[PDB]
Amino acid sequence: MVKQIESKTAFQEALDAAGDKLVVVDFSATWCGPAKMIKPFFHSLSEKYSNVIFLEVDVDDAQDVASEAEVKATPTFQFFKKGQKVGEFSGANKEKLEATINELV
Amino acid sequence: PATLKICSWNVDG
Repeated sequence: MVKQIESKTAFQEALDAAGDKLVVVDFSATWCGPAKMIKPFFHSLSEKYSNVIFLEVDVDDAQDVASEAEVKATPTFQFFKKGQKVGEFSGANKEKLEATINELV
Repeated sequence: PATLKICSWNVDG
């Protein structure tokens, strides 16, 4: 399923809820059309890898989550596992998500 | 200098 985090507080709760499952976080800006437009692959993959938890984060409504990570550009995807960050990359490349997931699956 | 593939934070937001 997809989970929307509107605050860092929920971000920590979500990381704990995923447990040992892979966790991908999208920092795309909802106000930015080019970034939101890429949400279908990110969101669609949630049903492709239902064994992986996908989080969507708004740098504008969830700037507390993004400010903590010092995001310098969007869209940015971050990978977390067991509450541990194991990967990150930027660029509107949806296929790239598939490779990193397979790499950490 | 502005790439559509990336949104710049320079935006007032």
